[PDB]
Amino acid sequence: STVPRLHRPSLQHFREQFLVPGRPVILKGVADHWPCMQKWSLEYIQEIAGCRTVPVEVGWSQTLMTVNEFISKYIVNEPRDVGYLAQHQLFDQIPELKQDISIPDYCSLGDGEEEEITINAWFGPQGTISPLHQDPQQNFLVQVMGRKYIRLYSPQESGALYPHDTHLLHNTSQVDVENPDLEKFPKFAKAPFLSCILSPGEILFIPVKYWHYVRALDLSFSVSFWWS
Ligand SMILES: O=C(O)CCC(=O)C(=O)O
Ligand SMILES: [Co+2]
Repeated sequence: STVPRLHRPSLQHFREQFLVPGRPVILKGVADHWPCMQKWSLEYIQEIAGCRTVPVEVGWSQTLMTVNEFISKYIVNEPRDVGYLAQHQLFDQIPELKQDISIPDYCSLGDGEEEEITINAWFGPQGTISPLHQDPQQNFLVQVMGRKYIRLYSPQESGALYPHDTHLLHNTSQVDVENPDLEKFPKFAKAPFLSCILSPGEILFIPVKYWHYVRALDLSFSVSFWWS
């Protein structure tokens, strides 16, 4: 079913009806006028960040290149393969860019320190996929450029999601959400879920340990805030 959308909810309402019970929600009217929303574009990103080295996930492999190289090879014209500038603390690397975002006010409802919030960039072409997985903190995923299809499964459904059998990968599902092998993973079929298309200016709250799967529908840039 579709993740609910709420316009600038009060801190207390967000706390009591979403944060405490661990229910996903899309926050509207919160990040829609952050400077990033109008400023970020390929040319702006090239100008500020183009010369800096970033990690890039290819496919599968992990490599390093400049932001300019990443754009040239994996976004513009006709890329040969899928590349994704994923899960990278770009704003620690480039303080000038950090000026264009801010910490959502709702994070102050947490028990953690603002200092310790981890801010990651997620920048890539249409078609990037983050396989179904869960993270150990709360998340606000802020969509800046393009749209993403997102599937969400509650931590209560973990037994239908066939986590990998190693410590290192136990927070990742073995299932390919959009083409599941139901012969091998039959329990996946019956597990309920939420989904949405997250659009520019919107924030998705992903509760701590909620399983999420994400596919970019367009050239996309998202910023996540992992907080407690
Ligand atoms: O946007 C994506 O591809 C994945 C984002 C994600 O997993 C996160 O913010 O924790
Ligand atoms: Co995640």
